[PDB]
Amino acid sequence: KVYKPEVQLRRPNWSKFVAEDLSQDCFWTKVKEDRFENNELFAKLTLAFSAQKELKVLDSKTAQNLSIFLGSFRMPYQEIKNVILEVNEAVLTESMIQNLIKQMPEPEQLKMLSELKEEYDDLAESEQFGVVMGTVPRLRPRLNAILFKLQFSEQVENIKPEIVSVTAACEELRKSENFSSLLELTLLVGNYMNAGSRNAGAFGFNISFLCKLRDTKSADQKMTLLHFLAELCENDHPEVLKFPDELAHVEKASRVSAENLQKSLDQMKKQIADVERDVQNFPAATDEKDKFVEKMTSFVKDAQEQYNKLRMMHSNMETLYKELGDYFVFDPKKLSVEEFFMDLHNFRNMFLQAVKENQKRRETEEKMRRAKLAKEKAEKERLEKQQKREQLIDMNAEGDETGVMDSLLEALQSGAAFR
Amino acid sequence: KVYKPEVQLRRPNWSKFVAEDLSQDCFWTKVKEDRFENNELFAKLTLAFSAQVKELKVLDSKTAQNLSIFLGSFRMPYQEIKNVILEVNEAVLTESMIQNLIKQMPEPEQLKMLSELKEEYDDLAESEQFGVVMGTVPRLRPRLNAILFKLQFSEQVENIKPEIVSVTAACEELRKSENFSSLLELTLLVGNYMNAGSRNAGAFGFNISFLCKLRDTKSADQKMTLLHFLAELCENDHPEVLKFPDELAHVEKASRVSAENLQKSLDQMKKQIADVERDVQNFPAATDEKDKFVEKMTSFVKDAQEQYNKLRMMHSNMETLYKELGDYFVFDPKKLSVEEFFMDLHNFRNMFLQAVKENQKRRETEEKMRRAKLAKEKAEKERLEKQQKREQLIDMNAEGDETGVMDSLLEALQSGAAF
Amino acid sequence: SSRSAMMYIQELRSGLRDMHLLSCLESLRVSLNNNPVSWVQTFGAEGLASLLDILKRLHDEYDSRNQHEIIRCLKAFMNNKFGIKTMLETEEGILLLVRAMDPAVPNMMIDAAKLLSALCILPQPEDMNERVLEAMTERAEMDEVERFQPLLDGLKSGTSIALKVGCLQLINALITPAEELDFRVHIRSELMRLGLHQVLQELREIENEDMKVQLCVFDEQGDEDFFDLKGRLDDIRMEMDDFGEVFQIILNTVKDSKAEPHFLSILQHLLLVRNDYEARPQYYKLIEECVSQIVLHKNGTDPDFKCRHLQIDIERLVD
Amino acid sequence: ESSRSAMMYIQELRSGLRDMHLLSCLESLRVSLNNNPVSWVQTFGAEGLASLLDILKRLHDEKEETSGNYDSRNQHEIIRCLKAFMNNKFGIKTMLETEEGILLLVRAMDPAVPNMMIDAAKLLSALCILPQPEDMNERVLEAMTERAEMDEVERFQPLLDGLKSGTSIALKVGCLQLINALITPAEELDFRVHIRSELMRLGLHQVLQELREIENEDMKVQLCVFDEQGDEDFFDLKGRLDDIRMEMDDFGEVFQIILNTVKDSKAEPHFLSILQHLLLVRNDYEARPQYYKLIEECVSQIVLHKNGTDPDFKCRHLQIDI
Ligand SMILES: OC[C@@H]1O[C@@](CO)(O[C@H]2O[C@H](CO)[C@@H](O)[C@@H](O)[C@@H]2O)[C@@H](O)[C@H]1O
Ligand SMILES: OC[C@@H]1O[C@@](CO)(O[C@H]2O[C@H](CO)[C@@H](O)[C@@H](O)[C@@H]2O)[C@@H](O)[C@H]1O
Ligand SMILES: OC[C@@H]1O[C@@](CO)(O[C@H]2O[C@H](CO)[C@@H](O)[C@@H](O)[C@@H]2O)[C@@H](O)[C@H]1O
Ligand SMILES: OC[C@@H]1O[C@@](CO)(O[C@H]2O[C@H](CO)[C@@H](O)[C@@H](O)[C@@H]2O)[C@@H](O)[C@H]1O
Repeated sequence: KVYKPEVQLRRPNWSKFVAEDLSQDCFWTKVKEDRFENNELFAKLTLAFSAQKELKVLDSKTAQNLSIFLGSFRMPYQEIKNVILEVNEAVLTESMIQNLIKQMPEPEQLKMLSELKEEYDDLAESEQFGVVMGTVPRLRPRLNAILFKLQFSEQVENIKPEIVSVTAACEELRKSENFSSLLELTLLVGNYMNAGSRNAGAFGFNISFLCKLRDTKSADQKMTLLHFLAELCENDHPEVLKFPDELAHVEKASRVSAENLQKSLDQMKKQIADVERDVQNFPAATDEKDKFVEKMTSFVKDAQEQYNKLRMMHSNMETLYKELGDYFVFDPKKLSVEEFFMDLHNFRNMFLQAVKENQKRRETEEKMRRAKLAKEKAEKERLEKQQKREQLIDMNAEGDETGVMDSLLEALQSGAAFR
Repeated sequence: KVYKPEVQLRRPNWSKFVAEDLSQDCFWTKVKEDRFENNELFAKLTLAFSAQVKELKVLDSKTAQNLSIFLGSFRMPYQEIKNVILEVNEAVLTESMIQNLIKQMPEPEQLKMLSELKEEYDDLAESEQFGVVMGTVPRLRPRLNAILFKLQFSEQVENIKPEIVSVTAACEELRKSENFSSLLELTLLVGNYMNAGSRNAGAFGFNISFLCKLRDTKSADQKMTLLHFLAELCENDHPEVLKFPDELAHVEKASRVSAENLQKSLDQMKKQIADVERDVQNFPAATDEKDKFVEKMTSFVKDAQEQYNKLRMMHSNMETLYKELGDYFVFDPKKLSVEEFFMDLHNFRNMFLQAVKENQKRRETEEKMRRAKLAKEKAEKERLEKQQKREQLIDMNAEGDETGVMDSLLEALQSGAAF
Repeated sequence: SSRSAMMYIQELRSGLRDMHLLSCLESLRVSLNNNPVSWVQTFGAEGLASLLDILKRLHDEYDSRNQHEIIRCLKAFMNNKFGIKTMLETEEGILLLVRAMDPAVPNMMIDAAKLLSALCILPQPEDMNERVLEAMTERAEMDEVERFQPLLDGLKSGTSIALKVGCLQLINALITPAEELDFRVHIRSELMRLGLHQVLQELREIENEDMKVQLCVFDEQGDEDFFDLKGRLDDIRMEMDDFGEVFQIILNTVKDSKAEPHFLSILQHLLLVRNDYEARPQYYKLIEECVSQIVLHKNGTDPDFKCRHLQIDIERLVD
Repeated sequence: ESSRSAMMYIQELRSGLRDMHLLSCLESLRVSLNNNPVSWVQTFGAEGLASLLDILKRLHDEKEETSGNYDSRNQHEIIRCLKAFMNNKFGIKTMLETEEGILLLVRAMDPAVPNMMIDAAKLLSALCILPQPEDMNERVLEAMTERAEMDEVERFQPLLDGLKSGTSIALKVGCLQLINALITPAEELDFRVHIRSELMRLGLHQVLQELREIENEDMKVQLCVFDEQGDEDFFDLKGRLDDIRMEMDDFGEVFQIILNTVKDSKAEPHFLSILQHLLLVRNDYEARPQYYKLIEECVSQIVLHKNGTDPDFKCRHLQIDI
């Protein structure tokens, strides 16, 4: 057959057969095509699956990327130049500035465009804009330093938090006596098991080993050294179970990156040094719209202020950690901060779970003892009821007995048969 | 400190700290070792974690020790063992026992070498006595070989048969399912309208492998697929089609076989009977009457080359059905394995049943939303009518010259009218 | 005439007392009952305020005649859309009307209860009934009684027909205008706890047209409510056909609530149903028919949670 | 005294005696079995017993086909013989060995012949009481059940008829006694409840009201047994509840079990309705908890019915206590 649909539908891109040679005496030959045709069918079907001037300087690629950008941006080329000189943040945005830096012609192209500032109305719209920028002295330094200022507040807050977390963790750990307790307990229990071993009488173990306690199982691998320590705490030292709460920042610290932090700070100090060097080479402003050197010196101050706060906090953070290492006896230099707080975070989580698993074990154990009790009480209750029934008639001894039935009946009459 | 427990306990193989260079002014230096000690702690803990002859003349050193252990667990007379093997006494033989003998038997050279020392028999060690006895049974290795193949024959017949049955049945279930055929015709139709005006338009059939892909053709908003659509069509206008999954009961079993492994597995039962046939034709004439080999392995080689033929039948047949299916649905039987073909179909079947199910939930959800919309309008209209009735008492806005506004209200309350 | 309306305002503000205040209010009444609306606008809000300043002074302190008279003036004052509107704009106007409902002074309460009742009826503003209710509440909180106590006291035997009828009508005026079925049931049930049911049984014996009318209004509304709640169930049956879904919903409802333990005890007791093919469905059925009488309680009231012997009838009412 | 006469009796029995002749023989036989040594009985033994029962079978069969029946005497005399024959360990054991003996005892329970029903019910009750074999009660009951299917009547009918106002105090006491003998020896609580609930559906509860008035020591004894046994069954059911509370404290796990229990049962829809109604519980912070408490009291008083019987599912009024 042949169809003709008004609306072009999405199709199954199969590989077709054609009657000619493709068919023979198969299934497909004996197929009545109208056997299923409705006009409603193709109705419902088409419903669901329907498929509804001239350039005097710039190369051809730049004039086209600007022709785009510019048509979209839409702002007096003069207004733009103004917001750049004033550094008017009332109009500036981070995105806005980055587009400018990416779209901007090269410095040479702008050089050759501000020597053509004679024939202004004669140029393509993509070079009218380029002329206007050819004015602003030290354009790219201007833009970069502006961008940095736009980004500064935000890039501080991707640093402070982490240094806070990690500092907190380091303090929390050193101050948690419930954690100290668990450690002492562990040394005790460990030193007993290691009796007569090479590991006998230890003054301490490495704190990293905590996540391995669990690996120490009983005979029937039904119990671990961690569940044991946790049950001990639960039964005889409830106070220790509270240590997971005395480490609120350990989880956040485990997620930090001491490297990215070290870099992040180091980059901020370079970016200030770069701005600082653009302010110290800057032509004295021709006109009063050029509030640059003014605003950036104000800024390069505040920036170095905040930066130095940060570098403190961070040099302090590194000291805490290095002292953690003195205190619990480990090589700070062998284990990144996060690796360390991850091991600790993992341990804490294991411990919380051990406690839980213990509680469920103890429940399952009650259940099984109580069943034993009731099932045994049952074998007694009945054995005793059976014994009372055999006190009526012993169905096995004296044969030449009569009155057996008269006995049963008197017991029944009197109540005696029932107990 | 120092302990001395009675029972070794499982321990933590931590790395220990010693007071020496290891401690300084750390956490461990300020620990009170006895702070947690009990004799009960160490009691619970000790509970949970406690830790509980004759000279060779032929045989190599290894073989001698193996036979020494085997003949020790086996424990049967070396003369008895000889008998069972000759008579083929099936009341004693086991797959297990005959696979031990083959495993432990000295090389034939080591038996020839011991068969030449049958003189010093009482002087030989156990391992070699056995060797001399077996060094006697003619063509021993072929004899144990043939004897096993017989013990196992039954079982290997029935790892071949049920698979040959499944594929055969599935092949029949398909060829004969008119409800499945229907679904194909309905698919071709829809497909054709959809492909109207493409290179695929007016197709006389599609390749049946393609079914698993129908679902890959989504609607405008990818909320609907060609497969759910086909499945709705059936639900609404052709229920029978929805029974094809039940008409294909063996398809899943067929999807799980291995053409390759049946071919190999049958061909090997061919060579195994041709290896035991010739092991009865080259066989030396029996010297004594306990040697029922040439006798029983001639009654086997007949019955075995008999069942192999019946399987070879079913198997040549089964292959024929699949080559015929290929002719009928138009696909190359040789480019696509049996199991591959039925796995594709089995998968499609599942896709179908599931599309059906998801359609229903969809329709339920469309109901719920509609009834909910009816009720939302019913209520919005309820309250507006009830509010229009409240305002027939008073319009707090019209004329203010009227006195008795409040006398009107009280006569309403008084009579019931206000209600 | 218009000169003496400005005067009233200054007489009320002069500190008249006893019978002098009285003869001034009696005249104020007739002036209001007799001069055209425009004269009342000329008495206006500032004069309303002085009635109300006095009303508050009297309540705070045989005052009866003075207070009651102020109530007759109020009725007169608010016998036109202007007065009513102005009334509503007062901060404590509706509250003082409420405080006038002293079953001690049956005739004052009767008059105040009609005004309040009329207020509940108004189309605008939205939900007058609730603002009346709010005032009833506030009074109730400062006297430390139940907000519906005064209403129930007036329904009690020795009190005049007129007061009875007036209390029931105000009750009907708080309930009937309410949009939400949940609200009506709330209030009805609150009255029932205070003893309403038993009081209605006594008023049913009295041949009195006005009383029959308020009773018929009250009953029909119970009925409509009951009927509406039967409908809630029909919906539920249509939408919650699934054990898991229903189970989870109940769970979220009762969790962290004094109802959780009970729901657990219900489920635990069901497990105790005798494991017999015939009896088990009958237990469940019977449980189900008793749960129905309890939850779909009749007449749009909660069940009496305080009765020590609750009676349940699972025989059919009509055939 | 003679040991040959036991063999003669076996022969007369099989001779086809009728009326007063068969009766005069039974009466002699009753007396022989009651006076001779147990060894005499053994000689009569099984073949004799079987001869008694073949007759009893003929008599119960001619009384189904009749209108006015002097037969009572012979049937009843056969029952008197059985007692005598079972008045020793041998006879009892021999009886239980029969294929139709317990059934024939049951069929002698006709309230219109009270003194015969009395004697036959005593023997049945004695059988229930026995320590060996196990579960004699259930075998007696199986027979009562088979009689019931043949006559097409409730298997506990004849017992309730025997308790009705008209009948002698002696017959009432005998009917209660056999009820007690069917129920009390059973080890399984559910079984005691099943049976008792069954007797109640047939009207047992009202009859009990009447019997508690009767000033009769034998009657009080049987009532006290029945009552005390009911209280003990209630006490057990209450203990199952304490067990459930201890074990099943998780909403989900209990729900899944209730479900598994009612699924594919007439009880499923009722359960769904119950849950739905809980959704309808007024949504108020004070009233909701009280609704649930009231509902829980109602469920408790239904499921833990007192006196170890089921609730009366036909009674259409309940008084929930608080
Ligand atoms: O103020 C009204 C009010 O109080 C609440 C909650 O405390 O109910 C209490 O007051 C009612 C009467 O107003 C009494 O019936 C109480 O038993 C009660 O605890 C409340 O529900 C609400 O709307
Ligand atoms: O639909 C509500 C309702 O129906 C009535 C009378 O038929 O009871 C029926 O439905 C209830 C549940 O609502 C079940 O308990 C039934 O057993 C029953 O026949 C009536 O009580 C009423 O309120
Ligand atoms: O035959 C005893 C018996 O029957 C069962 C199951 O059919 O219950 C029924 O039989 C009793 C009387 O024995 C009647 O009350 C019925 O109404 C009934 O369907 C079963 O309980 C059982 O033990
Ligand atoms: O503990 C069994 C039991 O308690 C009593 C009396 O307190 O009833 C209560 O306990 C139950 C469940 O047993 C709940 O239904 C309650 O609402 C209740 O106060 C008594 O009936 C009895 O047998």
